Amino acid sequence: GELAKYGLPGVAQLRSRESYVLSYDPRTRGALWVLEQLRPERLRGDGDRSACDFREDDSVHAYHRATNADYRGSGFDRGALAAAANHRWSQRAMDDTFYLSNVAPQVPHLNQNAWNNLERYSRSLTRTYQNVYVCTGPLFLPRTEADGKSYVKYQVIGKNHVAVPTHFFKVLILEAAGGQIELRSYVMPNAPVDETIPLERFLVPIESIERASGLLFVPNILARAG
Amino acid sequence: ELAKYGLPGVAQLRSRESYVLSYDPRTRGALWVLEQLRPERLRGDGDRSACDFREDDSVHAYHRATNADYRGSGFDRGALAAAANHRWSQRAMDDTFYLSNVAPQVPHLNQNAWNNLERYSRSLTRTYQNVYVCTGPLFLPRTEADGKSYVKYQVIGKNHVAVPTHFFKVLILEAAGGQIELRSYVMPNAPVDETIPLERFLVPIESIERASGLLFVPNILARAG
Ligand SMILES: [Cl-]
Ligand SMILES: [Cl-]
Ligand SMILES: [Cl-]
Ligand SMILES: [Cl-]
Ligand SMILES: [Cl-]
Ligand SMILES: [Cl-]
Ligand SMILES: [Cl-]
Ligand SMILES: [Cl-]
Ligand SMILES: [Cl-]
Ligand SMILES: [Cl-]
Ligand SMILES: [Cl-]
Ligand SMILES: [Mg+2]
Ligand SMILES: [Mg+2]
Repeated sequence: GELAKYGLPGVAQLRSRESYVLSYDPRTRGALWVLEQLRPERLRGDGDRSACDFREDDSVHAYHRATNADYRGSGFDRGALAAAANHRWSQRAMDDTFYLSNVAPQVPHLNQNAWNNLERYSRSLTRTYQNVYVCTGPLFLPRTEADGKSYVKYQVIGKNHVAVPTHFFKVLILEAAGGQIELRSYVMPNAPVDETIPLERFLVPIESIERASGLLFVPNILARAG
Repeated sequence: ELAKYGLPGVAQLRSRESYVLSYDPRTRGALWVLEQLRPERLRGDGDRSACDFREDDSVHAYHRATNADYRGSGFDRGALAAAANHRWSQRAMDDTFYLSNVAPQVPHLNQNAWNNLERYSRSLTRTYQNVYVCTGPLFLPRTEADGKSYVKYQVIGKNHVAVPTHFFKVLILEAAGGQIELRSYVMPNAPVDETIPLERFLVPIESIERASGLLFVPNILARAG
């Protein structure tokens, strides 16, 4: 009827970029998830860019838009979700990974070491799988406190209150030569992670990522396999 | 072929008989619930026992608040679209008892100041042609002794249902001629003193928009044109 006469206050904010598609959460001022399709034939190239040349996303309303000022002085890196080095195959592809809508505040040690390693390993799977789908996003995990109750606590940085994830997830969909598809899901804390711990140790059941993140992967995958 | 395996997280709009809702599976709660109150719809024989809430089976069980999440938590199942807005139809009233329409609410707040705000909003149908009501949770930051800002909120039950720190209610007041007035309230999820006049909880709509991630004024301006 006439219920939506004045519109709806919010709807899904999908963004298609050259290198990824993301879903944006204006409450946290960051993406819910970012989706990439890596493959060996559309991976390497001449693209390059300064490691620090990130840009705020003018397609996001200013009330809900993360800025470089939000990160300045916070002690966090602008941690990209869709990695720049996945997309040197075109300058525009690589540039799009520097929208702040594709980054979250990331402990610098993590960004530089164990997360970097995981991104590098993910890229390397294109040498032995036809396609490597990568879905990357934040987590805000509850913890139990000494009063016996459970709470979600996270920092928010800058005037725009950009949320600092407690953890990050990364889901790989590995398309092997002809048909057979394999699923690998990792979680790391937003913390200095020992770079020598084997990445295997950070695998988790996909369902626990689904539960915590509010997202669903397995049903879409079973649906595609039919 | 980027979407070959679908997208893992898109808007969960739900249309019910009494309201439209947008759902957050992360917090296991609505982002907002939108109603249109009119004087006829207040009246009706609809009734329902005050505690008869049902889990929403249109929500994946991983992300679905249940009655057991609330049991023993010390919080009420605080409805967002109020049952009493919808006595005009038993089905309309029934739909307000889906848990997707509720958030953990301090019992005192649900019973007193929030109830009063709901009764007041209902009463504006006597003097406005339409009363639109958008209700939802807030999770507002706080500044700790280190000068940094954090969001902290409890989660209750096995399904970790988020306990909002505050609630917002936006009224769109539509007169015939002279037209549209906007009025927006915020209350902490706390035992608010019921003698505090409701007007003292008015906040600028921009502050709700900033904190909630939602936009109201752009849509309001577009319809005026
Ligand atoms: Cl910029
Ligand atoms: Cl940085
Ligand atoms: Cl990179
Ligand atoms: Cl604390
Ligand atoms: Cl944090
Ligand atoms: Cl595509
Ligand atoms: Cl039930
Ligand atoms: Cl049951
Ligand atoms: Cl209750
Ligand atoms: Cl009621
Ligand atoms: Cl506020
Ligand atoms: Mg990085
Ligand atoms: Mg109530």
